[PDB]
Amino acid sequence: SHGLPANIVVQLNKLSGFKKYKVSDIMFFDRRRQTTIGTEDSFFEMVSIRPGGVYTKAQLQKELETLATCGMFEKVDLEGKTKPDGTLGVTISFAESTWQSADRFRCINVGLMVQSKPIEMDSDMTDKEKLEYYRSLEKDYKRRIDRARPCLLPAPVYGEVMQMLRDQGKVSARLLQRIRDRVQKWYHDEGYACAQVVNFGNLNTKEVVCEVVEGDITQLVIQFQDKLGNVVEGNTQVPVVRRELPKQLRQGYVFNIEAGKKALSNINSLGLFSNIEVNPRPDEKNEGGIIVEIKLKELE
Repeated sequence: SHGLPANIVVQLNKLSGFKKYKVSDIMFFDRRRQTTIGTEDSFFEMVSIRPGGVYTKAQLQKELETLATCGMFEKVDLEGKTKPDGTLGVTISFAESTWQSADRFRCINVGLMVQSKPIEMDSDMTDKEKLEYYRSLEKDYKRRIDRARPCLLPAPVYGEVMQMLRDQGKVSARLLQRIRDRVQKWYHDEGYACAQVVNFGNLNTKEVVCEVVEGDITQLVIQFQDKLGNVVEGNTQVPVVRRELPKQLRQGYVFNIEAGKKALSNINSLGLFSNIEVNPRPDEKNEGGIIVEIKLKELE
Protein backbone atom coordinates (compact mmCIF):
# COMPACT_ATOMS: atom_id res chain seq x y z
CA SER A 1 0.00 0.00 0.00
CA HIS A 2 3.08 2.18 -0.58
CA GLY A 3 6.67 2.01 -1.77
CA LEU A 4 8.41 -0.19 -4.30
CA PRO A 5 11.29 -2.67 -5.08
CA ALA A 6 14.99 -1.85 -5.51
CA ASN A 7 14.54 -2.79 -9.17
CA ILE A 8 14.31 -5.61 -9.39
CA VAL A 9 15.26 -9.13 -8.32
CA VAL A 10 18.13 -7.68 -6.28
CA GLN A 11 18.02 -8.83 -2.65
CA LEU A 12 17.93 -5.82 -0.31
CA ASN A 13 18.92 -5.94 3.34
CA LYS A 14 17.04 -4.53 6.31
CA LEU A 15 18.36 -0.98 5.99
CA SER A 16 16.09 1.32 3.92
CA GLY A 17 12.99 3.52 3.58
CA PHE A 18 10.61 6.06 5.12
CA LYS A 19 7.45 4.31 3.93
CA LYS A 20 5.32 1.23 4.50
CA TYR A 21 6.24 -1.74 2.32
CA LYS A 22 3.82 -4.53 1.45
CA VAL A 23 5.03 -8.14 1.66
CA SER A 24 3.82 -10.59 -0.99
CA ASP A 25 4.90 -13.76 0.77
CA ILE A 26 6.76 -14.72 3.91
CA MET A 27 9.30 -17.49 4.06
CA PHE A 28 10.46 -19.05 7.29
CA PHE A 29 13.65 -20.99 6.64
CA ASP A 30 15.41 -23.50 8.89
CA ARG A 31 19.16 -23.47 8.20
CA ARG A 32 20.10 -26.74 9.91
CA ARG A 33 17.22 -28.88 8.59
CA GLN A 34 17.37 -27.06 5.24
CA THR A 35 13.56 -27.05 5.01
CA THR A 36 10.88 -24.37 4.90
CA ILE A 37 8.12 -23.87 7.45
CA GLY A 38 4.67 -24.34 5.92
CA THR A 39 1.94 -21.75 6.48
CA GLU A 40 -0.10 -24.34 8.40
CA ASP A 41 2.78 -25.62 10.61
CA SER A 42 1.76 -23.41 13.60
CA PHE A 43 5.48 -23.01 14.23
CA PHE A 44 4.89 -20.33 11.63
CA GLU A 45 3.16 -18.28 14.33
CA MET A 46 6.61 -17.35 15.55
CA VAL A 47 6.17 -14.75 12.78
CA SER A 48 3.73 -11.87 13.35
CA ILE A 49 4.16 -10.88 9.71
CA ARG A 50 1.48 -12.08 7.28
CA PRO A 51 1.38 -11.89 3.47
CA GLY A 52 -0.27 -8.77 2.00
CA GLY A 53 0.37 -6.78 5.17
CA VAL A 54 1.98 -3.36 5.41
CA TYR A 55 4.95 -2.69 7.67
CA THR A 56 7.35 0.22 8.09
CA LYS A 57 11.12 -0.24 8.35
CA ALA A 58 10.89 0.11 12.13
CA GLN A 59 8.28 -2.65 12.37
CA LEU A 60 10.21 -5.31 10.49
CA GLN A 61 13.15 -4.48 12.74
CA LYS A 62 11.17 -5.17 15.92
CA GLU A 63 10.13 -8.51 14.43
CA LEU A 64 13.75 -9.47 13.81
CA GLU A 65 14.54 -8.26 17.33
CA THR A 66 11.75 -10.35 18.85
CA LEU A 67 12.93 -13.47 17.05
CA ALA A 68 16.55 -12.82 17.99
CA THR A 69 16.08 -12.11 21.69
CA CYS A 70 13.63 -14.92 22.57
CA GLY A 71 16.41 -17.50 22.86
CA MET A 72 15.17 -20.13 20.42
CA PHE A 73 17.86 -19.40 17.83
CA GLU A 74 21.59 -18.68 18.05
CA LYS A 75 21.33 -17.22 14.59
CA VAL A 76 18.25 -15.67 13.10
CA ASP A 77 18.26 -13.38 10.10
CA LEU A 78 15.73 -11.39 8.13
CA GLU A 79 16.40 -10.68 4.47
CA GLY A 80 14.28 -9.77 1.49
CA LYS A 81 14.22 -10.02 -2.26
CA THR A 82 12.49 -7.20 -4.03
CA LYS A 83 9.74 -8.60 -6.26
CA PRO A 84 9.07 -7.05 -9.71
CA ASP A 85 5.77 -5.40 -8.78
CA GLY A 86 5.11 -3.90 -6.52
CA THR A 87 6.07 -5.73 -3.35
CA LEU A 88 9.03 -7.61 -1.84
CA GLY A 89 9.22 -11.07 -0.31
CA VAL A 90 11.16 -11.70 2.88
CA THR A 91 13.07 -14.71 4.13
CA ILE A 92 13.46 -15.30 7.83
CA SER A 93 16.12 -17.93 8.31
CA PHE A 94 17.37 -19.37 11.58
CA ALA A 95 19.31 -22.02 13.45
CA GLU A 96 17.65 -23.55 16.50
CA SER A 97 19.55 -23.07 19.75
CA THR A 98 21.49 -26.08 21.03
CA TRP A 99 19.68 -27.89 23.85
CA GLN A 100 19.78 -31.02 26.05
CA SER A 101 17.12 -32.58 28.23
CA ALA A 102 15.80 -30.48 31.13
CA ASP A 103 14.67 -31.61 34.60
CA ARG A 104 14.06 -28.11 35.98
CA PHE A 105 11.89 -25.24 34.70
CA ARG A 106 12.76 -21.89 36.18
CA CYS A 107 10.75 -18.72 35.85
CA ILE A 108 12.39 -15.41 36.73
CA ASN A 109 10.88 -11.95 36.61
CA VAL A 110 13.08 -9.64 34.53
CA GLY A 111 10.58 -6.81 34.58
CA LEU A 112 12.31 -3.44 34.83
CA MET A 113 15.83 -4.87 34.49
CA VAL A 114 18.05 -5.09 31.41
CA GLN A 115 16.89 -7.49 28.70
CA SER A 116 18.98 -10.33 27.34
CA LYS A 117 20.36 -9.51 23.91
CA PRO A 118 21.96 -12.46 22.05
CA ILE A 119 25.32 -10.62 22.21
CA GLU A 120 27.47 -13.22 20.44
CA MET A 121 31.10 -12.24 21.02
CA ASP A 122 34.31 -12.79 19.04
CA SER A 123 34.99 -16.21 17.51
CA ASP A 124 38.55 -17.57 17.70
CA MET A 125 38.76 -16.58 20.62
CA THR A 126 41.08 -19.54 21.10
CA ASP A 127 40.64 -23.00 22.63
CA LYS A 128 41.30 -22.47 26.35
CA GLU A 129 40.08 -18.88 26.18
CA LYS A 130 36.66 -19.81 24.77
CA LEU A 131 36.31 -22.50 27.45
CA GLU A 132 36.77 -19.77 30.05
CA TYR A 133 34.37 -17.46 28.20
CA TYR A 134 31.40 -19.78 28.72
CA ARG A 135 32.20 -19.85 32.45
CA SER A 136 32.26 -16.05 32.30
CA LEU A 137 28.76 -15.96 30.82
CA GLU A 138 27.19 -18.53 33.11
CA LYS A 139 28.48 -16.80 36.25
CA ASP A 140 26.79 -13.66 34.98
CA TYR A 141 23.54 -15.51 34.34
CA LYS A 142 23.44 -17.00 37.82
CA ARG A 143 23.90 -13.43 38.97
CA ARG A 144 21.00 -12.31 36.78
CA ILE A 145 18.74 -15.08 38.04
CA ASP A 146 19.22 -14.21 41.72
CA ARG A 147 18.96 -10.54 40.74
CA ALA A 148 15.51 -11.29 39.32
CA ARG A 149 12.16 -11.24 41.10
CA PRO A 150 9.73 -14.09 41.77
CA CYS A 151 7.04 -14.59 39.12
CA LEU A 152 3.30 -14.92 39.73
CA LEU A 153 3.10 -18.28 37.93
CA PRO A 154 1.41 -20.87 40.20
CA ALA A 155 2.66 -24.44 40.65
CA PRO A 156 0.29 -26.41 38.44
CA VAL A 157 1.61 -24.63 35.33
CA TYR A 158 5.12 -25.65 36.40
CA GLY A 159 3.64 -29.14 36.68
CA GLU A 160 2.34 -28.96 33.12
CA VAL A 161 5.43 -27.39 31.63
CA MET A 162 7.62 -29.97 33.30
CA GLN A 163 5.60 -32.83 31.87
CA MET A 164 5.99 -31.48 28.35
CA LEU A 165 9.72 -31.66 28.89
CA ARG A 166 9.59 -35.26 30.10
CA ASP A 167 7.35 -36.01 27.15
CA GLN A 168 9.76 -34.71 24.48
CA GLY A 169 12.89 -35.47 26.42
CA LYS A 170 14.86 -32.84 24.52
CA VAL A 171 14.26 -29.13 24.16
CA SER A 172 13.55 -27.76 20.70
CA ALA A 173 12.17 -24.47 19.43
CA ARG A 174 8.86 -26.22 18.85
CA LEU A 175 8.60 -27.16 22.51
CA LEU A 176 9.53 -23.74 23.84
CA GLN A 177 6.83 -22.38 21.56
CA ARG A 178 4.20 -24.46 23.33
CA ILE A 179 5.61 -23.50 26.73
CA ARG A 180 5.53 -19.81 25.95
CA ASP A 181 1.86 -20.04 25.01
CA ARG A 182 1.00 -22.09 28.07
CA VAL A 183 2.80 -19.67 30.39
CA GLN A 184 1.39 -16.67 28.55
CA LYS A 185 -2.07 -18.18 28.55
CA TRP A 186 -2.03 -18.31 32.35
CA TYR A 187 -1.00 -14.64 32.78
CA HIS A 188 -3.63 -13.36 30.33
CA ASP A 189 -6.37 -15.62 31.70
CA GLU A 190 -5.76 -14.26 35.19
CA GLY A 191 -5.98 -10.70 33.97
CA TYR A 192 -2.40 -9.71 33.27
CA ALA A 193 -2.69 -8.38 29.76
CA CYS A 194 0.77 -6.93 29.44
CA ALA A 195 2.65 -9.98 30.61
CA GLN A 196 5.07 -11.61 28.18
CA VAL A 197 7.79 -14.23 27.93
CA VAL A 198 10.74 -12.20 26.65
CA ASN A 199 13.41 -14.91 26.65
CA PHE A 200 14.43 -18.55 27.20
CA GLY A 201 17.75 -19.13 29.01
CA ASN A 202 19.84 -22.23 28.19
CA LEU A 203 22.99 -21.29 30.16
CA ASN A 204 22.23 -23.49 33.18
CA THR A 205 22.65 -27.21 32.41
CA LYS A 206 19.44 -29.30 32.24
CA GLU A 207 17.42 -26.25 33.24
CA VAL A 208 15.06 -24.09 31.19
CA VAL A 209 15.01 -20.51 32.43
CA CYS A 210 11.93 -18.61 31.36
CA GLU A 211 12.29 -14.82 31.59
CA VAL A 212 9.01 -12.96 31.86
CA VAL A 213 8.01 -9.33 32.24
CA GLU A 214 4.67 -9.20 34.03
CA GLY A 215 3.90 -5.64 32.88
CA ASP A 216 5.01 -3.41 35.80
CA ILE A 217 3.33 0.00 35.90
CA THR A 218 5.87 2.81 35.43
CA GLN A 219 3.62 5.73 34.44
CA LEU A 220 0.12 7.29 34.65
CA VAL A 221 -1.47 9.49 31.99
CA ILE A 222 -4.78 11.31 32.40
CA GLN A 223 -5.88 12.81 29.10
CA PHE A 224 -9.02 14.94 28.67
CA GLN A 225 -10.67 15.04 25.22
CA ASP A 226 -13.46 16.88 23.30
CA LYS A 227 -15.35 17.11 21.03
CA LEU A 228 -14.73 14.34 18.44
CA GLY A 229 -11.45 13.69 20.27
CA ASN A 230 -8.87 16.50 20.52
CA VAL A 231 -6.92 16.86 23.77
CA VAL A 232 -7.95 19.69 26.10
CA GLU A 233 -6.93 20.56 29.68
CA GLY A 234 -9.00 19.50 32.67
CA ASN A 235 -7.70 22.24 34.97
CA THR A 236 -8.74 21.93 38.63
CA GLN A 237 -10.23 18.46 38.19
CA VAL A 238 -7.25 16.11 37.60
CA PRO A 239 -6.66 15.32 41.27
CA VAL A 240 -10.31 14.15 41.67
CA VAL A 241 -9.75 11.49 39.01
CA ARG A 242 -6.58 10.20 40.65
CA ARG A 243 -8.30 9.49 43.98
CA GLU A 244 -10.65 7.16 42.12
CA LEU A 245 -7.79 4.95 40.98
CA PRO A 246 -7.25 1.78 43.06
CA LYS A 247 -3.91 1.14 44.77
CA GLN A 248 -2.93 -1.52 42.23
CA LEU A 249 -3.23 0.81 39.24
CA ARG A 250 -0.40 3.04 40.48
CA GLN A 251 3.32 2.74 39.82
CA GLY A 252 5.10 -0.12 41.57
CA TYR A 253 2.36 -2.66 40.81
CA VAL A 254 1.67 -5.27 38.14
CA PHE A 255 -1.13 -4.19 35.81
CA ASN A 256 -4.28 -6.32 35.88
CA ILE A 257 -7.48 -5.55 33.96
CA GLU A 258 -9.37 -5.98 37.25
CA ALA A 259 -7.94 -2.70 38.56
CA GLY A 260 -8.81 -0.92 35.34
CA LYS A 261 -12.41 -2.02 35.70
CA LYS A 262 -12.62 -0.94 39.33
CA ALA A 263 -11.02 2.35 38.32
CA LEU A 264 -13.67 2.58 35.63
CA SER A 265 -16.34 1.72 38.20
CA ASN A 266 -15.01 4.34 40.55
CA ILE A 267 -14.61 7.14 38.01
CA ASN A 268 -18.05 6.46 36.50
CA SER A 269 -19.71 6.89 39.88
CA LEU A 270 -18.67 10.56 39.99
CA GLY A 271 -21.12 11.28 37.19
CA LEU A 272 -18.79 13.88 35.66
CA PHE A 273 -17.84 12.10 32.42
CA SER A 274 -19.47 11.02 29.14
CA ASN A 275 -16.71 8.73 27.88
CA ILE A 276 -14.03 6.91 29.91
CA GLU A 277 -11.19 4.56 28.96
CA VAL A 278 -8.49 2.72 30.87
CA ASN A 279 -5.80 1.27 28.60
CA PRO A 280 -2.25 0.10 29.25
CA ARG A 281 0.46 0.81 26.69
CA PRO A 282 4.19 0.01 26.68
CA ASP A 283 6.46 2.84 27.81
CA GLU A 284 9.54 3.78 25.80
CA LYS A 285 12.02 1.73 27.89
CA ASN A 286 11.04 -1.73 26.45
CA GLU A 287 11.93 -3.30 29.82
CA GLY A 288 8.29 -4.30 30.28
CA GLY A 289 7.06 -1.17 32.02
CA ILE A 290 3.50 -0.05 31.53
CA ILE A 291 1.80 3.31 31.05
CA VAL A 292 -1.71 3.47 32.48
CA GLU A 293 -3.64 5.73 30.14
CA ILE A 294 -6.99 7.19 31.08
CA LYS A 295 -8.94 8.94 28.29
CA LEU A 296 -11.82 11.20 29.38
CA LYS A 297 -14.52 13.31 27.70
CA GLU A 298 -16.50 15.56 30.05
CA LEU A 299 -20.24 16.23 30.24
CA GLU A 300 -20.41 20.01 30.60
